[PDB]
Amino acid sequence: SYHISNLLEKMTSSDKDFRFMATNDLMTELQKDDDSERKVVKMILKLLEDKNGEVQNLAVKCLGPLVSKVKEYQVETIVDTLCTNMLSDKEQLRDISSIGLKTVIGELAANVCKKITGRLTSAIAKQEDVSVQLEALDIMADMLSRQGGLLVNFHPSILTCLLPQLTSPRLAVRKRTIIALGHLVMSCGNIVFVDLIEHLLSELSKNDSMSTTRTYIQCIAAISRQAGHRIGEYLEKIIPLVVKFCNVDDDELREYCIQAFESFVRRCPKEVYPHVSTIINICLKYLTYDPNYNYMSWKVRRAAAKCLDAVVSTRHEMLPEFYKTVSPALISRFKEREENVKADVFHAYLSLLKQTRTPLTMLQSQVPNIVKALHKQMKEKSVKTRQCCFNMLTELVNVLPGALTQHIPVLVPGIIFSLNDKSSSSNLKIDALSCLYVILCNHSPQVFHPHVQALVPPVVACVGDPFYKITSEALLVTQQLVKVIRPLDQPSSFDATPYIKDLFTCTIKRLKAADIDQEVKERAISCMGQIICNLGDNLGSDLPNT
Amino acid sequence: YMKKAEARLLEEQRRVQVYLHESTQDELARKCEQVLIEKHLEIFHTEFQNLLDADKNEDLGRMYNLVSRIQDGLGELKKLLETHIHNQGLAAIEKCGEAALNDPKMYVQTVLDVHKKYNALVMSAFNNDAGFVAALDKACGRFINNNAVTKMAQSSSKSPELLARYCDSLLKKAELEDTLNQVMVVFKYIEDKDVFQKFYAKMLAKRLVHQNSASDDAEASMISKLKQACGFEYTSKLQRMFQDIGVSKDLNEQFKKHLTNSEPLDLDFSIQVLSSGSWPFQQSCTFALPSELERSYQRFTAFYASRHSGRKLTWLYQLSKGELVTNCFKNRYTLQASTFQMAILLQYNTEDAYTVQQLTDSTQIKMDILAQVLQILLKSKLLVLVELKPDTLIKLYLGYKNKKLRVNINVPMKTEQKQEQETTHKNIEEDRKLLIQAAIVRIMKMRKVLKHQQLLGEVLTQLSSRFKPRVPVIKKCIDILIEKEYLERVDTYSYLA
Amino acid sequence: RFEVKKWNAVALWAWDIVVDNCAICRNHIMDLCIECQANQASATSEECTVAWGVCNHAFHFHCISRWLKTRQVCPLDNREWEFQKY
Ligand SMILES: [Zn+2]
Ligand SMILES: [Zn+2]
Ligand SMILES: [Zn+2]
Repeated sequence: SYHISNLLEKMTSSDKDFRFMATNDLMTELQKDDDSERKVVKMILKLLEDKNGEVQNLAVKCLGPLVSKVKEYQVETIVDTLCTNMLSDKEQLRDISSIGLKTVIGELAANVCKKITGRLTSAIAKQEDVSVQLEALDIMADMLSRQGGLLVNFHPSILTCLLPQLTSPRLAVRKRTIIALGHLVMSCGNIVFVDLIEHLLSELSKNDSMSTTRTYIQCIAAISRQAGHRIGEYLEKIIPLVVKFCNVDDDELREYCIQAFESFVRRCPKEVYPHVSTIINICLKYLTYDPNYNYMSWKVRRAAAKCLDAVVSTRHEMLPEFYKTVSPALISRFKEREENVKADVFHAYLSLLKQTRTPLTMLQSQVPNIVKALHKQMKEKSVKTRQCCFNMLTELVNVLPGALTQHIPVLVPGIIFSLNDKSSSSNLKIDALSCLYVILCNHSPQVFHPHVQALVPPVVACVGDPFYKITSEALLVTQQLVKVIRPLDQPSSFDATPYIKDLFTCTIKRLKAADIDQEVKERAISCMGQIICNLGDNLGSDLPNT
Repeated sequence: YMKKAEARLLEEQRRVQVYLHESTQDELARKCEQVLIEKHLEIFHTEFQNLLDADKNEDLGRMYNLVSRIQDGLGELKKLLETHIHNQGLAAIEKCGEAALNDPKMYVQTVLDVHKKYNALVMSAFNNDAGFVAALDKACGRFINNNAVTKMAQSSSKSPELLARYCDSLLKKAELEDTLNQVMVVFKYIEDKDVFQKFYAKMLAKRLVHQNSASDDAEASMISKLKQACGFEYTSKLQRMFQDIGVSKDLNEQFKKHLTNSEPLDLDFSIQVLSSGSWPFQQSCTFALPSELERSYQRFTAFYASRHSGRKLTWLYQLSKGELVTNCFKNRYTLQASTFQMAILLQYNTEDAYTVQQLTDSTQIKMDILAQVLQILLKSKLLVLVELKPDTLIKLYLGYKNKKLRVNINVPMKTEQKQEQETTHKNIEEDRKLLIQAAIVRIMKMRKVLKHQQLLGEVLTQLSSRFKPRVPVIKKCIDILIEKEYLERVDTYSYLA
Repeated sequence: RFEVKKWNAVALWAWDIVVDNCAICRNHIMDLCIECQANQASATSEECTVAWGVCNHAFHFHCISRWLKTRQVCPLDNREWEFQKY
């Protein structure tokens, strides 16, 4: 009682520090009387307009704890004054009160939401001023996001005002309206969703302008993303209209409708089954769409590549058709001029291979084409393009253990080139070594015998790199190389004498360092054990010391 | 074995409900859970790390489901996950190398990928439990502030600088909103946010002055997000710049309309008038304004004198740029250059050769900047005669052109970026001391007598949002206020009014 | 020969009521304070920098800090004083 009065008196001290500390003390007390509550509430509202900024910040942060403790009636007039302050002419008051309403909604019972939405609905419709529309839309989206299922009675009222805004000249209004629509659909009744979908379809059927069709297609994509299963029953009418729109000359319009297809393919799998063939055909036909260059429209190629990935990653039961029709296209499109599209097509084909884990014979039939494309693609200067080829090879070998038996002569120089290139970074070297390890592990030893002379020097050089991550992979590869040069379970006519010293000398330095990391030591011990086990006889006086 | 145990547990419930008494349900369940799970916790902990190394989400989910039935059995998994995420983040940053120190995009994207992968893993496999998201937050906060990049810079303030430099690259000249949201997600784990704020303001000033913004909607979106992230003072400090730009647009339009009354200007002229206090720019060096530009200077000075009598202007010649057209070349081409380059290029039109020492007096440009801009000119291959010699003569290289119709020779200076970063880093350090002094003054104002530890705690809890003060600097601030007579000692301090 | 077509210039405005000097102490704004000059060099002299305000009035940091101990009003200016730059 007496303590609060002194703070209330010091909040008008006409000095910055006293006001700051009084507000801080009140905020601390609230976190840890009927007549006193009203005075505190009025003072916080008055401090919202203080000249100093720190006092304003404290006043805003005080609104959070304040509403929890004080009675419900006071919250009503707090909401009233903040909502009134939004529509005030002063520019700074709107901004300072918007944060207050967002905090009040965050730290929040059912009556205050009804009080807020009444003002918000009228505020959104004001076509003359755009700032009020933007902030009101943000606040309403926040209100619907959290504790938005309570306002069951106001859903038609909210939707009656949002739909006009989708034709606003300002593009920000449309973008902020779509989010509010999605959050509304996230939790609403069945009657309102039918009206929304019917309105969108009716608007699309009578296309007034190019910019309008884009907005409704984006709205359909967003509602499909959030609602998901609820829109599956209406796909039978959505798909044919969007397919007809996809043929329009506008480059931008194509990307949005392809993304719309992707949402239907991914979010709702059951209802989209009949139209998968049409979606795949459209994506394939637009995957090669470059209307300028022959051997500003890379967005449509990216969209097609991503939609193909979405289709492949979900439908397990379509592998025979996949390797029949989509596999040759992606392999043929490994020569994309833009790096971004090439990454997308590589990711799509990797998704296909991961799904493949009969498909196997079809994949083995297509292996030569993959090798032919990758042979050209491994000579590129860019690190990122080369880095995807190794991830391609690793997955291909993992799915089919003996896939690359016939192409080692053409695949080895590509790895060797990346291993000793100066421009190559650490990530490229690590991936190349990892690919080489997997290739060596999953193939017969007799294949690599001609190429041991080529493989040994770069690997030995990679064991001595200053970065220890490369050294660990080099030691791991050296172990398998030791197993390959002289296997102990099968007869071999290969002569391994020249490379014995080359491997031993590089391994022993890492074995006896006493300053290297844990991983390098733990791999050096393992590699030296294998060296001794397989080729220890040729070692001379070094073995007793080792 | 997890599958087998999960099947056996359900079979036991079926059995006890079907043909036993209902009072055995608790005992049978407890005994079965014990013998099946609690005795193999060491093997489960060993398998957890291997499942983490080779990404196997369903196995991790089944392990979480099984071990969640044991009292205080989830503790070790949280620690293992925290250590794994911290090591993965450090390793991912380390593999980037020395390039991350000067490439914001790579550095930010690596952290974003590391965060996104394990956030998805926690949301999917661990059923979005509070304990696991706490471990993820701790690991992210650990490896964002301290990593290999910060060791090279010898300070933990490099991460906010790189984030602010990534935002500027994003916002310079549909999916952008998502990456901006990701940036705001990363910004939560930064200890030193004032470093981010100062750099963001300093680069937004450059974007606004030079008119090289992508779109105003993205700027508004960033302002809105920073409103929820940061406080209100910073937002108003940023809004003052936009208000000044808006005022300057109207002033320029009014001057353009009024200019037609007299003889029109021979050259296109636009002006950006900014308040000195709000904007971060500094005063220009001494300069001899070229004769070709004197009329526009005088006319605007006279006009702004009439519009506002009280105010006085202060021109900045290190941020003013223009366009030039040449007829002495093989083919007429228009080029874009700064005011200094114009002055040291319009100096000679018919004259072919000049000495750098001799030409210095005419332009009055300081030697340090003059040499550094001469390297920029010479590298453009438009001028010809690697250290400097004051007696060197520079002669125009006639008959030289470029493939493009127009050439932009306004290239950032080699050392300017490093000097700007160093100066900003020093200003941040000075501002920290000033804020600490102000906080101590306020605390002494409110409370007449206080102890050392209580004062330190109050300062730390007041300033914790922006940065974490060090203990020695607070004591140094107390000492400097001792000399300034704000407070005097009586381990206990007292305000002297 | 060269010709100029377009020129974009940037300028900053400030109150001219000052002679580029502090008002509390009649010294040039870039120079040190009266207290700083009279006293010997110390840690206090290291922290001497011009400070602006929202009202765009410029004084020495030490001068305005001394002035604000008793009053809360800008010298040339009847509005309340707030800090915005150093
Ligand atoms: Zn002074
Ligand atoms: Zn001074
Ligand atoms: Zn003033």
